[PDB]
Amino acid sequence: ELRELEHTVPQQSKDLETIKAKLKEDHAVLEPKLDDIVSKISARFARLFNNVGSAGAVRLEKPKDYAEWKIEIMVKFRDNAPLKKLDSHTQSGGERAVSTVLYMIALQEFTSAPFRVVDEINQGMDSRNERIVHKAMVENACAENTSQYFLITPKLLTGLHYHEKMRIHC
Amino acid sequence: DLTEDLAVAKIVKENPVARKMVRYILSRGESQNSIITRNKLQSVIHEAAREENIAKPSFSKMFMDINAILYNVYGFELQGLPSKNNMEPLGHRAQKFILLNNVPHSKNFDDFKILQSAHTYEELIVTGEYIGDDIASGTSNTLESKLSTDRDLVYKGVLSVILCIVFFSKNNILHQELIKFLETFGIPSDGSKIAILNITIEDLIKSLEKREYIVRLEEKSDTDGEVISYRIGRRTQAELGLESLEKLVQEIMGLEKEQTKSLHDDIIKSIGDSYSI
Amino acid sequence: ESPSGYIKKVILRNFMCHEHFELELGSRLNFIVGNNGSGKSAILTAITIGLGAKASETNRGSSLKDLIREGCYSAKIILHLDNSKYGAYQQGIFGNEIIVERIIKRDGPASFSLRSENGKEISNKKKDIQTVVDYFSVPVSNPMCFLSQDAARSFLTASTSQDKYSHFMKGTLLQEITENLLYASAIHDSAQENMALHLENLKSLKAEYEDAK
Amino acid sequence: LINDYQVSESVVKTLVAQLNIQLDNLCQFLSQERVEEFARLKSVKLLVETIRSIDASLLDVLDELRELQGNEQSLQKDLDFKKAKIVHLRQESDKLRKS
Amino acid sequence: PDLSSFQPGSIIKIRLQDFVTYTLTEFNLSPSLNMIIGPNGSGKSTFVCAVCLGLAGKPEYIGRSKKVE
Amino acid sequence: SKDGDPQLEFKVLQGYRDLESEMHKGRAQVTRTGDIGVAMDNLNAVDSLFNKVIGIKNNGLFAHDARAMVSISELAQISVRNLKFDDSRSMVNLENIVNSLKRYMLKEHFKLNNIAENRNDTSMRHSYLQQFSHYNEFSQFNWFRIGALYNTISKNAPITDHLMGPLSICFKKLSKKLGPEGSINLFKFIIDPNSFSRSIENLFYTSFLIKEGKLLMEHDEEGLPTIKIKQSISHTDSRSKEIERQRRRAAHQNHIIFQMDMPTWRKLIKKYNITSPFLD
Amino acid sequence: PVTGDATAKYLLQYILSARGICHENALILALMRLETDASTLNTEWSIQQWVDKLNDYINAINVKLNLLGYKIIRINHGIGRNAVTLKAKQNFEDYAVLQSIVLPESNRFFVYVNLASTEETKLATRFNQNEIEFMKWAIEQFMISGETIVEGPALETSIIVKEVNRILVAATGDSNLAKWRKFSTFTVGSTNLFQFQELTATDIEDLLLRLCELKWFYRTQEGKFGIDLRCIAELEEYLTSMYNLNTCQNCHKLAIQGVRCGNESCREENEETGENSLSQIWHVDCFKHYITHVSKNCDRCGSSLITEGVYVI
Amino acid sequence: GTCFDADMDFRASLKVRKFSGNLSFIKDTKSLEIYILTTNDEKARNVDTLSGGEKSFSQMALLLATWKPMRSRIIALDEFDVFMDQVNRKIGTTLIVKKLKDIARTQTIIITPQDIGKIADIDSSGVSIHRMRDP
Repeated sequence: ELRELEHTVPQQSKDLETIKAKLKEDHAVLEPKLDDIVSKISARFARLFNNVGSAGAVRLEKPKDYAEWKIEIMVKFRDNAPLKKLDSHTQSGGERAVSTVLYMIALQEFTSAPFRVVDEINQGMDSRNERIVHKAMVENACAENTSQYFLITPKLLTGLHYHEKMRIHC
Repeated sequence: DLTEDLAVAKIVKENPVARKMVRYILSRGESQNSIITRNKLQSVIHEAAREENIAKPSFSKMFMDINAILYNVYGFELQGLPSKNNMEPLGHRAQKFILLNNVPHSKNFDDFKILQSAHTYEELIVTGEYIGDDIASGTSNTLESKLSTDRDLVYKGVLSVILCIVFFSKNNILHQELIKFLETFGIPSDGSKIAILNITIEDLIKSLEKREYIVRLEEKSDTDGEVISYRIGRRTQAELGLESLEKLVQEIMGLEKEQTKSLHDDIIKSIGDSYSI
Repeated sequence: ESPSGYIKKVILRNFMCHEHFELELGSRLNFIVGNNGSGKSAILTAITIGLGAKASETNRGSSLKDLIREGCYSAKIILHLDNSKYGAYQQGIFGNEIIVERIIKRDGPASFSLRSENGKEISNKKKDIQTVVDYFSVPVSNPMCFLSQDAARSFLTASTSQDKYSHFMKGTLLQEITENLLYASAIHDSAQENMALHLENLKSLKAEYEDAK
Repeated sequence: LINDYQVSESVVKTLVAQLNIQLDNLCQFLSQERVEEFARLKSVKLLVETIRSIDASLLDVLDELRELQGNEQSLQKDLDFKKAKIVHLRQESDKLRKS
Repeated sequence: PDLSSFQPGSIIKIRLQDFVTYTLTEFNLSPSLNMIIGPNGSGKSTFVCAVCLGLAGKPEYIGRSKKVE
Repeated sequence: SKDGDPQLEFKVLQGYRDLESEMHKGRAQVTRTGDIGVAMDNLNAVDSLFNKVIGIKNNGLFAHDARAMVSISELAQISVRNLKFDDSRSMVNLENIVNSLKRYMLKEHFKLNNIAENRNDTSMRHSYLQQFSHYNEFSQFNWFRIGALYNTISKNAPITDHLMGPLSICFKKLSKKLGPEGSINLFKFIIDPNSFSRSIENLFYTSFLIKEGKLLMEHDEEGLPTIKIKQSISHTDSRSKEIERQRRRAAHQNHIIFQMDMPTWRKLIKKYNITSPFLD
Repeated sequence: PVTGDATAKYLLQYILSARGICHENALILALMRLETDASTLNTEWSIQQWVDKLNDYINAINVKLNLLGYKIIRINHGIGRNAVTLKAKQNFEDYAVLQSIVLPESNRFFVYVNLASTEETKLATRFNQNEIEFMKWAIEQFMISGETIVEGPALETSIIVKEVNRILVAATGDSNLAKWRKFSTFTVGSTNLFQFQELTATDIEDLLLRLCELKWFYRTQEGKFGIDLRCIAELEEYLTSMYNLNTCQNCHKLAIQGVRCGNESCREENEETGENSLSQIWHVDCFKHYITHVSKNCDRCGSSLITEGVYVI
Repeated sequence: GTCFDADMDFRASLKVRKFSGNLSFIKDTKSLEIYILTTNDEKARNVDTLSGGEKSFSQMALLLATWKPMRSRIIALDEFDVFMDQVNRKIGTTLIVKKLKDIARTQTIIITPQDIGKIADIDSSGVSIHRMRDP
């Protein structure tokens, strides 16, 4: 039976080496696309936090196993508080909603769908953050061939920054 | 002291290019604790000679003058790395050099500095924290502390523990063996970033083998696949002397000084074929 | 008839939500109507702290310093439970009501206090308060014993087969006993391979034992 | 009324899915409850959502490499078994001396 | 208007009749930016329900209504 | 209900709670003396307690049982390897080497838990290493010791940082141009001849002005909102405007459900004497 | 060369192992250990001769470093006399080598520095050109944000305000107008430095962490980034040639902390920024020496102590 | 035993809304299937085909069946989510009150942001409602 096993081991060994080679080649050809994707999204992240004035970071975690490939969102809203993970323990629901809406508007240019639909953001939060987000989207939408964006605010505020591309409607 | 110091002032005033090259070597060796090769030395000395329009002097005399300067001003000495294929140290013939002092070590300063470092460590990582933006108080380093990096010190500790592991591994350790060693020590190898090192284990070991502190051996076969062994670099052999490793192991054991005898032979037999001497 | 150990009066001294609180709670049901800016409740955090539940399981505060009211140094929490009904815990010495008090200061560990009906202090060790809160079948190590806002809002939106099954497996101690069983099996395999290596070593020592007989 | 031809709900579903716009996609439509759900999402499901938003080919290659990683792990157990078989071959050499 | 200005899948005209509370909806959409800024209960929920039911999606997903009726 | 009387659960809970502490305090003695009979008595007591539990369900003690059994198993499997390979000769293998290398307990037990482990129990110099194999995490050993020891007494490498060498080498402008004292009605932007789609522009922006908190405006008997151009504070800080908006929102807000398609809309232009739209 | 050059190299190595910066007490105890490691023990020696021979050895090695190119520059500290050591655990270690290790006055430090400005030998110490320009822009933002136009009555209390109030009540105890409403904060840009264009956020944030733990930037109890003593000792003329910075009444002392009022009688208007940009600037130690000596009134054409006492963060 | 207790508590809670249901626990695929009878269906169907209010009712019943085997004397619930409709939230609150006021071996501390003293009756024994000062 061990001679039969000697008969059966060569094909299994060549299968092992071929599978290892195809694994390493697939990882090598997959690294650049995910690398450029995460670099672009981190650049947009930094740009939008420069526009709003707050602080935050995003890094891609690459463990040895690809099953646990995770992406982290490190936002630092408070000056005294250090860098913290996006969770309900560090910040309240308002900062979490702000992070979610900025992450949504960040992936707008990469998505093939034209319009972005969001609503119910000013629920018990300061409208200054939403006004800054709207003015940043306006400043980013001055170029030609920009993705459509639908913004619905539960409340309004006067004395804000307006543009020539906005129109009041019901 | 005035007679020896005045002699250095005469050989320094004779050629400022000597000062230039010795300060360049000092900077290149102290900025990233890196190595210097011979060809780089000839290139920089030729650049200095062409800049200061002075004919190139000899090599042995220049090396001796640089050694004397760095030994009388800072106490260091540019030690040459012996060749691997050939193996008397090649002072003016080796292709790799490294700066290192040749001073007899003290016996109380180490204890005081490690006691101060322990007094600090009692405050650095309280409740599994780290100083910096996490700690409210801004004077995290207490404005005075003999650690100076707070990042490379644990790196040197990991380097030393790896050196001891390979030493007691008959100078031949397997990749899986060191992986499981780091696992049982507590450092994971699943790819997560270390909270203090801020780097993975594979990047750490590749930067270490790039730093010439460990030499890798690759062997190809049919039933073993890709086996990788690790060897001790020549830089470690030139840095860690016999008395140095003896003091290291006697501090690691933490026993009395009366039992120090009969242990040198045990250490020699446990390190295996690690020194060419 | 209702057993003893139920809450009767709740008071909060120098707390973030209510620095001066006072309310009465019934034995059958207790209803509280009000609004709070923070996610934590007004009496849930203080009750969980006084009963012995750690702040890590409640996920309300990252540290113990934030739970202290700003402007003060110590946070005093007092609890009153009745023992006049069936199921009393030493009603003769502790009176008809057992009063437990916990003080959380800025520096040093938190302080405790065990008061009787008259208000005198008996002991200070945590074992006594743990025993008196465990005697009434009140487990503080179970996060489902006190339903928080995050757990409720995460369980209510889990109306599908797989998520419902995972939540049921993640009940009071079902997840704990299942993970304990799988860890026991894993350590059993590791122990059996270690004992196989030890059996190889013993076979070597027995081949050497043929020289000892 | 598409190209003067009566259709059903499935036709509208595939038509709107072909135009890269959907309602189940969490990067195209957001609401209060949906924002609150996305805020508490794990990182792995966030990555799945992002790769669903950008390109499905990422999903295909990811599941391919995941199943191939499972396969190579099973083959790692198989090579541990063949190492045990090599130890058994040493035992068989001892038994050959016995024979 | 323009070919490249309108991304694939964009809607231009809005026509809602006998569906919303207003029952006469003619919204003008622009490729630059479109916003709906108003008070609560003015009809924003009805508008988002109309534009998500135009996709013929599941009514239980939004949670506003049980059935289409 | 006799089945599951709380005294039995309380007794077994106290038994587990002090048995785990006894095990945690006696693991050091078990490792030192090398006698596993303590673990055998613990296992026998655990089996007896489980036998008394048989008949009534109790899931609280299962975690403690798992912890006790895993601790006993790991302690046995570590003490077997750490034991002397010979009766007299104490073999100093790599396990003893890594034990003596990871024997620093300056903070993880001396300062983190404020407990001082005992130091009393050639061949006998082996029982002081089994009680240092319960890390389960990397932030317990004092790597800082072996770090500071390097480059100072063993490697004596000059670590000097170089100095800073390379460093040493639309509606807002319209309202402004209209004037702050000038007041324009809300029904003036909607009336536009030859166009029946511009009447849905301003009715969604000037819905209510009391929420803005400018001043106390008179409630109209008809129900139409009012607006007056007044100065508004603008600050860079978000909280400075947030508190102001919250204190201005404390006033009462009328919630009327009035809505209509402008009946007799031509009567507005009779008094507003305007033909061109104000907005550009 | 057996004891003199040996102890000189020892103290140089000990001062280099601490990133150049080292306490006077630390060097004093190091020299105590060196002299105890000698042939005989010196017990009948007081602190004055010890610090005298310490300064003598520092000069004897500084002349050598100047002959080589480097220099050991000794400067004072901004924090007052009895507050520099009262931070935390004055003496880490008892196990004292001598029978008594005390020092009442310890305010002078030492920093490794050179005199060459070009330095064609060095190209990159630990960072490439991008991070070099980033650090240059950070230093520029720190320097341009030193002056302020308006401050609040918040009266933030971390380190310096309590020390200056103690010094004031020790000199003249009134506690009436010490709480000035105007400040002069040089440490600005905690979250403002996050605004960067060509790089990401994690790299700049952990590089700033490495910088402040490499003894190049200091923070406060609130977390306000600042320029520590190492840079102000290294960039002696680089902080004055590029931008006009005034010094105290001494030869040349770059003042970042201390006292500064410049209410209305500022210096010359050669530049747009005022608030005593040419002269009339004192440290906390300099202010204490001034208020404890003759001429209590300020030399800026008349200035009473009532309007003075402005904190310099 | 816990599955049997959960099933009996589920059927006892569903008998209040004149509905019938059962449980089905399987460990092969780690999935839980719940069958709920609608008003006029003559057959118990899965909760996935039910309405939002019925889904919230089934979730509350599952939570009650999971918490029932515990003998904890004092529990607490604060800031319940409002994803369900008000017409269903009212019925759920009345069901919770009727289920928690019958047994006296367990005391509950319910914290509700909305008003319960106005929509629910007071003469019902075993119900204590308290309010504080509005900030």
